[PDB]
Amino acid sequence: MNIRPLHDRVIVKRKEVETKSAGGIVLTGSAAAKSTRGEVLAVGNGRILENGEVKPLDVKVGDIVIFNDGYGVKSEKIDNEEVLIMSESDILAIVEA
Amino acid sequence: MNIRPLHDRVIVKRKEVETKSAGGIVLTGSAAAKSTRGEVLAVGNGRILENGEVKPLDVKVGDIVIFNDGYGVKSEKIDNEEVLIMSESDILAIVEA
Amino acid sequence: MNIRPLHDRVIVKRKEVETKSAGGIVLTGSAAAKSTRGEVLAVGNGRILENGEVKPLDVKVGDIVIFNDGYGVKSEKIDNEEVLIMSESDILAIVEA
Amino acid sequence: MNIRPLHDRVIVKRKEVETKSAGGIVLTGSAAAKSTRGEVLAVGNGRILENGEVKPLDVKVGDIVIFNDGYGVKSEKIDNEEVLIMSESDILAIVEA
Amino acid sequence: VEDGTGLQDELDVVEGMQFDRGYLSPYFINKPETGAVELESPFILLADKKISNIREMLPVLEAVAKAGKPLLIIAEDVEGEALATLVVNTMRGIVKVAAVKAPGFGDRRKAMLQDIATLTGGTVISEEIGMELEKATLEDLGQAKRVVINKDTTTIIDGVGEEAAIQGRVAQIRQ
Amino acid sequence: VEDGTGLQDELDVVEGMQFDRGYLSPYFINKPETGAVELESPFILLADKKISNIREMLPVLEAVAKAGKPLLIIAEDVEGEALATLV
Repeated sequence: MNIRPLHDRVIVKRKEVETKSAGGIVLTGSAAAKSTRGEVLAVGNGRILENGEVKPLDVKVGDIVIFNDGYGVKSEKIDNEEVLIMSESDILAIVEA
Repeated sequence: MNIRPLHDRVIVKRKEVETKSAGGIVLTGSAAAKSTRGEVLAVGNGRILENGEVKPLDVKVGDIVIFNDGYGVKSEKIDNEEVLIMSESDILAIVEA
Repeated sequence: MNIRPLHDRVIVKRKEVETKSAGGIVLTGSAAAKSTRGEVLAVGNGRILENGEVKPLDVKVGDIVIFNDGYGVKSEKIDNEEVLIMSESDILAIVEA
Repeated sequence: MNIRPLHDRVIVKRKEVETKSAGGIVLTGSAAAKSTRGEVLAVGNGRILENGEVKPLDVKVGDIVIFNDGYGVKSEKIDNEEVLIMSESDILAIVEA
Repeated sequence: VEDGTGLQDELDVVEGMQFDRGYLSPYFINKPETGAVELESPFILLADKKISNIREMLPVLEAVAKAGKPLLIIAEDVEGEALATLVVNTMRGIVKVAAVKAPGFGDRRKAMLQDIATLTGGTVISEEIGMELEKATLEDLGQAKRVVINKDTTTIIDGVGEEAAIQGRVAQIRQ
Repeated sequence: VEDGTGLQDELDVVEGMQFDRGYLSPYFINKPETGAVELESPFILLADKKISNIREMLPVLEAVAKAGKPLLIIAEDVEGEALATLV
């Protein structure tokens, strides 16, 4: 629990910080690599744009993710877990290929 | 009482300033932590965008909140209580998970 | 009298400058407090946006007000009275709670 | 005569420069007061916005005016008379109260 | 005592409160042969701070123009914003005014201005002592008989101030 | 011992805690003939830091105004923001 997910928004974990076997081999020092990958934890359900019936959000909760880090992405520690709140449109892929 | 809530706006308290048991344990000094969480005190009733019948606001008064602090958020001490006035759209969640 | 109110605009007095009993108690020096509160003196009647019949303005003349001070708000001394000219949309509340 | 008024534009004189009896009493030095008041000398007839039949302009020629001085307002000495060319929408009132 | 080039000694006794400051504008002179501005029955503003906004001071000024007694402005820093506007009013006979720079500098000038206020039955009118300057009423100013101002000289004849208040301030100064 | 211009020696004993600092505003004086501010029964604020926000300090100040005992402010740096408001 937070309070409601917001309309047209998504809540994700960031997938990892440092996949620490770089190339599968070397143990990297400070890459400082914040993965653009993520995991969807919640969805905003609908978009009410254009004064029309709530357009369904593009996909659904419980898939992993690939997002564009941006001003729209917001860092919130909901409960004890760091989670990121953005519009569903700030995402750049899931899994396509 | 103020004077009317504005159309498409919301009035919230900020939920807290400093949840003072950090981690549940340490008594924090100056975190200066202004909670992005809030509590809805009033709602603007409708959005008249797109020259259409007043779209109902997304949720309703008397739930807690999670908002994006922004230029749109305005600090007003209505009566003796500090309250924040913004569009309903400036909110980033209630409670979604 | 000015010359017509403009379309979609409002004319307000600013409610006060310095409510001089701060907390009801202390007589404040220079707070320099320009009240964001106001009183509606005139209304623009209608909004012609979206090529549609003049949408009625959200409320009506002769209520007090709460406005966002902004570039859109314009200070004009109509007659001998300082009045503020803005769009009806630059207001942030009347009275909601 | 100029050449046509432009579509959605208005032509106004500025009402005065310095109403020189300040308060009705003192003879002001350099206030440098360019009156935001004006007098409508011409109207653009219609607005063709939204791909719809020419919306009539909000009022009509031969009333005085109150305008927002702005980049859109353009100073042109048509003939021997200084006149100001702007969109009808750059006006902030005629006469409303 | 001062050097006097006349070979005979001469004594001059100044009468009343005189501060060594002069008219800000030569245009202020209302008596050209004298070369001095004589205001008969003046009100006196003893102002705080730097004031180059006639822009703000106006409603006080309007009240004086209606009243029709001349006025003196004592103040710290003054533009042509005031002086040309004052020339526009004075030299074309709308209002009757003259203006001088406040004596010396610093808190010593402030302590001195209070002495003038007590003498003139007037007030040190000041933001920093709690008045918006533009809120002042005609009774909030001082008054006196008659003033004369040169390019070096300011003289003030016989104040409205309460005699026991003046004697009190003289005694308070004596402490 | 200090130089005294009176040709006879004089001894002065200060009583209690005295620090050599003076009223920020001449307007504060409540006893003009004395030339000194006498506060009978004062509360005392011993403040940290530089404080030119009456703006923030207000609810404490309101409580004192209701209480009606005089107050002394000891503090490091003070604008007219306080002093004119105090006057």
